[PDB]
Amino acid sequence: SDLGKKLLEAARAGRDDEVRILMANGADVNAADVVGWTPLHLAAYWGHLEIVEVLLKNGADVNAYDTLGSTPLHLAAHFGHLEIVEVLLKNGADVNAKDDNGITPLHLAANRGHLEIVEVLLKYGADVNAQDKFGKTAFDISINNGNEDLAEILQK
Amino acid sequence: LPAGATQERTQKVLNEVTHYYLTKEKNNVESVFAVNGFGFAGRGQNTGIAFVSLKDWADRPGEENKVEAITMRATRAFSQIKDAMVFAFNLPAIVELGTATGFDFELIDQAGLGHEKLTQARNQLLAEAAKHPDMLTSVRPNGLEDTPQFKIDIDQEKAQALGVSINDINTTLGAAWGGSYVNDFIDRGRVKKVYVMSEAKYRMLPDDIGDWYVRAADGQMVPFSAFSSSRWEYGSPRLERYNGLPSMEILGQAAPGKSTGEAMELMEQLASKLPTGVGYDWTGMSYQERLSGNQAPSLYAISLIVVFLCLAALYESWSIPFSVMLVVPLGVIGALLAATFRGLTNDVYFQVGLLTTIGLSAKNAILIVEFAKDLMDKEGKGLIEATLDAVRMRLRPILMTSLAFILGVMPLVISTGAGSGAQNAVGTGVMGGMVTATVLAIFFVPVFFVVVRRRFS
Amino acid sequence: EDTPQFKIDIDQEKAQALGVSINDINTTLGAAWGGSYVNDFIDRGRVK
Amino acid sequence: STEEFGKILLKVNQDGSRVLLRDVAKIELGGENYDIIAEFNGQPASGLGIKLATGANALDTAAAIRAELAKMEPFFPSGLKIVYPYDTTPFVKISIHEVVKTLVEAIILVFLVMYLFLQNFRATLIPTIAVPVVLLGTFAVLAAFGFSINTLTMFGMVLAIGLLVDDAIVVVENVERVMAEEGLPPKEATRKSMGQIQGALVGIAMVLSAVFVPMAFFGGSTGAIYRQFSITIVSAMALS
Amino acid sequence: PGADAKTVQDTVTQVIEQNMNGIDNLMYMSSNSDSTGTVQITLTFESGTDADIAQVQVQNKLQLAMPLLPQEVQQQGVSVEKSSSSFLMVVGVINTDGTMTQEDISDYVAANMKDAISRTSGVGDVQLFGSQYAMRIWMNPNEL
Amino acid sequence: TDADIAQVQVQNKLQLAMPLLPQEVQQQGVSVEKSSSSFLMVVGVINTDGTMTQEDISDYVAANMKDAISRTSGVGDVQLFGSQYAMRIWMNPNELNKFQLTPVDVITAIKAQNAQVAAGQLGGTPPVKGQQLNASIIAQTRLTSTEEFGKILLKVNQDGSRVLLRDVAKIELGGENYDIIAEFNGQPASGLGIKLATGANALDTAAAIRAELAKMEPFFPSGLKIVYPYDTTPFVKISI
Amino acid sequence: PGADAKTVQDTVTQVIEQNMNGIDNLMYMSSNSDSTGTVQITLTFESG
Ligand SMILES: CC(=O)O[C@H]1C[C@@]2(C)[C@@H](C[C@@H](O)[C@H]3[C@@]4(C)CC[C@@H](O)[C@@H](C)[C@@H]4CC[C@@]32C)/C1=C(\CCC=C(C)C)C(=O)O
Ligand SMILES: CCCCCCCCCCCCO[C@@H]1O[C@H](CO)[C@@H](O[C@H]2O[C@H](CO)[C@@H](O)[C@H](O)[C@H]2O)[C@H](O)[C@H]1O
Ligand SMILES: CCCCCCCCCCCCO[C@@H]1O[C@H](CO)[C@@H](O[C@H]2O[C@H](CO)[C@@H](O)[C@H](O)[C@H]2O)[C@H](O)[C@H]1O
Ligand SMILES: CCCCCCCCCC(=O)OC[C@H](CO)OC(=O)CCCCCCCCC
Ligand SMILES: CCCCCCCCCC[N+](C)(C)[O-]
Ligand SMILES: CCCCCCCCCC[N+](C)(C)[O-]
Ligand SMILES: CCCCCCCCCCCC
Ligand SMILES: CCCCCCCCCC
Ligand SMILES: CCCCCCCCCC
Ligand SMILES: CCCCCCCC
Ligand SMILES: CCCCCC
Repeated sequence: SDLGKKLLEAARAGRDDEVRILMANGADVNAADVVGWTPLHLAAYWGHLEIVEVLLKNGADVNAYDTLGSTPLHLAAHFGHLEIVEVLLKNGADVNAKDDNGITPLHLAANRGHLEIVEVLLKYGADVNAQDKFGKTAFDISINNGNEDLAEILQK
Repeated sequence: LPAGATQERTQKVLNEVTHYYLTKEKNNVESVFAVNGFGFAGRGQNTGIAFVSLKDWADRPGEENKVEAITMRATRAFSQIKDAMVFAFNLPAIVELGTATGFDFELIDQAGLGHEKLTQARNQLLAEAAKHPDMLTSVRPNGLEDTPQFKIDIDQEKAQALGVSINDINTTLGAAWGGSYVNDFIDRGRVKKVYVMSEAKYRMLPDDIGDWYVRAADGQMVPFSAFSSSRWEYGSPRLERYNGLPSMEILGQAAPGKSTGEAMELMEQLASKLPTGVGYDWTGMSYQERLSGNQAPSLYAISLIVVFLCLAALYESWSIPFSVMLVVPLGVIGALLAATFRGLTNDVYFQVGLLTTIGLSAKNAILIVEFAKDLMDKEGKGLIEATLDAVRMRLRPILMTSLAFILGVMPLVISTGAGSGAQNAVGTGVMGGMVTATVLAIFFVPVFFVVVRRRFS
Repeated sequence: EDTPQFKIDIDQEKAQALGVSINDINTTLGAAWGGSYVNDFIDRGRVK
Repeated sequence: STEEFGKILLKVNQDGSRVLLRDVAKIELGGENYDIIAEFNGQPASGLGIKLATGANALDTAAAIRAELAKMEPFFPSGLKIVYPYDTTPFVKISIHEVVKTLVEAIILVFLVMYLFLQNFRATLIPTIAVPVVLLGTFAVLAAFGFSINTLTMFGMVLAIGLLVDDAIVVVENVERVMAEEGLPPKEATRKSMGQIQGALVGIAMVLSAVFVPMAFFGGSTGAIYRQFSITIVSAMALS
Repeated sequence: PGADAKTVQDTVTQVIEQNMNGIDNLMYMSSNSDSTGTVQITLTFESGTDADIAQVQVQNKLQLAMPLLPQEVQQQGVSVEKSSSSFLMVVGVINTDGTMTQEDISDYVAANMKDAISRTSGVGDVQLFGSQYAMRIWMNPNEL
Repeated sequence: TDADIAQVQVQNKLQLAMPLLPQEVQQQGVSVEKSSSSFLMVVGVINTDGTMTQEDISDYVAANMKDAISRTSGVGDVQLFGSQYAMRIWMNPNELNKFQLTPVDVITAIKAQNAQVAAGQLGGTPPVKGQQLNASIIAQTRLTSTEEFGKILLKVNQDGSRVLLRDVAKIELGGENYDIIAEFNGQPASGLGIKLATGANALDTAAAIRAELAKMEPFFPSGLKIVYPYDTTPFVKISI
Repeated sequence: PGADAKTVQDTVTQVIEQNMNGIDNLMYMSSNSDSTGTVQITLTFESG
């Protein structure tokens, strides 16, 4: 649609007032670009907290997956957006969601060493023993990266 | 077209563009050179240009069939094309000047902030510029925006485990998907390149990655799926740098009735309130003006000073020079009237025209003051007697030059043909200026001479 | 003025006997004691 | 050849069958890259972007390019056609001609105006000689400065004709006036006439120089354009 | 060939830019590294600078930076040219009877037209709109 | 002698010698420079807040200041009084021998796993018909940190355990060389020894250097400060 | 090295000569490619 693609652009740029108007005019929250990214994907990526919250109120799929199986929680957990991770999880984001590679939000959060985000994901019941296609845990990543603070938390 | 759009999508729009010109403008348009995959803003599959070549100036009569009118209709007609910015525009007379009122701003990463922090600072600057539409218009980036790109992580452990070398992996991937220039061959006595690459159908989609196999040390073929993992991220398809530092070029122009200098001063003010380690600089036309504007006052001053000193020496008088020098506005008023009422601009042709109009009015005035002054010095005549005799003797040769010259530029003013833009810019300001310079100088120069001699008695 | 310098002689026969290549010997000696510029990396956005 | 590349041996199997390059790939002569699709009225296209050499004549080069393409015509394959989507030469050819017409017409108009007021053919000839001597002489001074005949230098001259025409008209008119008022013979009349104006004419030269010469000393792209008008107008005015 | 903007910038553009030292009358330097595998570094000089001296000085500093560039970039070549947007004319060449692709026409022009135009009186520079032929090996991963 | 033409002639000849030089010498960059042998000025750099070491300041000058001064007209040569940082892999021969590894294994791993790979595009030209997707493929990129260099996998043991580069070497940012160490009035410092280009004006170049230094000062980290411990130009300016 | 005249003309002499166009004050250009694989391209310029 016309407004679907204007919401894709607006969600990416963090234009809060334009999203509000597009939400009023019934712009498709489930609109997706070629790689399969919704506004919520784009909001989760670029760290636009208010738009994540607005899109979820307007019935956006919290567990929408791109053409490689990645969810908004993957993007927020990977790029260190703590508030968005918490908001997505409140609105029922799948904490153990796996992309085509078997990579969970916990793996991505562990890899970029986001301590607070790993602790939040664990509170909402993250499988610490979840293995990617190469049989690697979040623990294996913390040992290989040599993050000692992160190694403590994942030891349970 | 929007970012991530393919060659075929751009080809479909160019076909519509070509079709319009060969249909709606078939009386005017000789040809359309459709160049898919090329734009000045940047290269890529999602951009293209149509170079429209017109019929002879004779075969396109009237204003309806000129590049102004066709550009208008074309841009307006292409308004309705969905998923495409499509606009026509005329070439500038000289390509390298750009526009007056326009500026060329460089936003500079001065502290290793990175691409994304420079992007945020640019958006912050663009946002603030938009909040001053009274001063700045079309404040835009010259570069491209970040686009989806396919990040693929070669697992080093699983690659070593299976006995697949990284060089065989990176070569397989790069050669197949990117192409590899291998060496040269001789085709009919001309050295030419040899490229290996994947046939199109095996390098289109993320699924195709798995169809590529690499031979391990032990002779077993291993697909990419076995030792790789992919995810979508955003990244730049065009990274700008200015003086060795990461940059982002911002184009824009001064709002109607504003000078470029004012617009530039606001852009400097707004830029001072950007995050830590974000510098700025002026390039191209802006760098040129910023230095050429410093020069003007000196050259205006030196010009006016030497004119006075020359007239002072000619007349052997510090005061009389002013009688000649006061003629300057009499020429300039008619130029500005003729230019304004014809809807032309203060261009270089107009500006040099003012100097020739000022020069010829100054010339006329010099010979009136010379004749008058000599009648007083040699023949001991009175100020008014000498002035009235001077202007009597000079009336004929002034009206002759003016009548000849105003008829001489008359064709350039009314010219509508090829190169009429320059002819109009030359003719209009001169013809208008010469009418006032002639009409006023014959009545005002005597006034200037008398008033000045009285004031300095 | 001339100065004491450590002359090392790589016995070619003994290397061939043990199956150690001269390239590996010269790289190992040269990289370790002299230093070797391997390739480039990016340090806060600048190539080094 | 594609045939030779097709036959390149990749491996020999155990059984004895040979794996050639044509068995695992399609060999064709193609482009170096496929980023651009050039088309001209829908038909596939290529072309030559041609540039003028330092100090070359744009009109000569264009004529020379067309002569060379004419010699290539009979050797083209079936369906091949030359087209000229962009060419500055027709435009320049007109630009120079329209200026030359203006300068010729300007001298014709002076002849008509000189005859209207003074009403003898001998007086009309003197500017008809003097002005083309100056206009023609200006080109020699343009050659001294290493300038080209271009849009700027040529419109530089039509801006100047007001000054070039006046210098001619002022000298002749003032001789005709002195004769009419004092009844002197032409030789003595000219001595007196020039006696009145020669100091003023030197003064006008020094004044006009002071106006125009400072245009030359502006810097950058804008300064380079003004310098074309400056050297041209100062040179024409000085000769005049 | 096949390089993303960052790969071009971080192996070519930065390495060249870092070596543009000891050149005379340089006002400013600007560069674009883009996803079509291309880099373009424009060095703009003072008005009245000898363009031939400015070009050889840039070329000379490049030649000494060439060993630091990737093997693929060394192979393709790095071009140093004087910046001119102004074309005298664009000669278009077309096929009206469908026998020739744009790649077929471009090869004909390179082989049978370009050089003779280059050699023509007053022609300063000739640019081909397209490329001469390349032996394209189109690989098949299933057969491989 | 024209210094420009001397440089061109000397370097034309050097280019003949260049491919006969060892690969290590080519990769350190050979330089042809036309400068005065003496220093025009020394631009010193210190940290008044003692926040940055000699090595930190030297790296800042090398990475944020030198290049622009080097590019400034009249600057024939710039000596950094210190070193730019490099990724230093300080190898341990005891830990290397334990895992049956050599510097040759280390160098090959750093080449393999610190690589910027050209990987082409999804939906790249020439494409198949009906392609909607066009995106760059991003494979390996240059390592950016000590952590990532430490994380380099040299070898996987038979029992599955990983030998990383940090297991056989201390890894840190540190000088390309550790030969030059400067002090300003006893305190840690770096600087630029600037030599005037052959025939260049000392005063105009010094002015240009000071102009370029002014453009950097705003974006300095806390404490960093330019000092002027040596300048030949002030005497010329004052004595005149 | 080791290339015949015909090969060296095709791969070197013509490749260089193609680019020698549009140089200032070039009167004529003469060149030879020989069996030892040597190229000489002499460009002769206007007097002065
Ligand atoms: C007939 C007319 O109108 O003017 C013609 C006539 C013309 C002024 C010619 C340009 C130029 O040779 C002129 C000079 C001074 C050239 C030098 C000498 O040899 C003169 C003896 C000759 C007399 C007139 C002439 C021969 C014209 C031109 C300009 C042609 C050039 C271009 C770029 C199209 C013109 O046609 O506009
Ligand atoms: C009466 C006033 C006297 C003062 C005015 C003098 C004006 C002088 C202007 C310069 C005219 C000479 O300029 C010269 O013109 C000829 C003929 O058009 C050009 O000749 C060239 O262009 C023409 C037109 O496309 C071609 O037919 C011709 O084959 C080609 O060689 C020369 O390239 C140019 O150098
Ligand atoms: C670095 C040097 C730069 C110098 C620049 C100064 C420029 C001066 C402007 C030009 C002024 C011309 O100066 C003028 O020349 C004429 C010469 O015919 C002088 O001579 C005058 O005396 C004769 C005597 O028979 C009179 O008939 C006549 O009235 C007049 O010609 C004038 O007294 C002088 O006013
Ligand atoms: C008789 C006294 C001489 C007056 C003319 C002197 C001014 C011109 C000096 C100069 O060289 O400037 C060149 C300039 C470059 O853009 O050309 C111009 O723009 C034209 C000059 C502007 C109009 C002058 C009238 C002002 C009325 C108050
Ligand atoms: C006042 C007339 C003097 C004419 C001098 C002509 C100089 C010839 C210059 C030649 N060239 C254009 C090649 O430089
Ligand atoms: C025949 C008299 C011509 C005098 C014109 C003087 C032009 C000075 C040139 C200035 N500049 C060096 C900047 O080019
Ligand atoms: C360019 C203007 C300079 C001003 C010179 C003033 C001279 C006035 C003196 C009058 C004495 C009669
Ligand atoms: C630089 C301007 C010179 C003008 C001198 C005027 C002198 C007037 C004295 C009465
Ligand atoms: C006689 C008039 C000459 C004017 C010279 C102006 C030159 C200005 C240089 C800055
Ligand atoms: C404007 C032209 C005047 C000439 C009139 C006719 C002369 C006999
Ligand atoms: C007597 C006149 C002198 C002119 C100076 C240029």
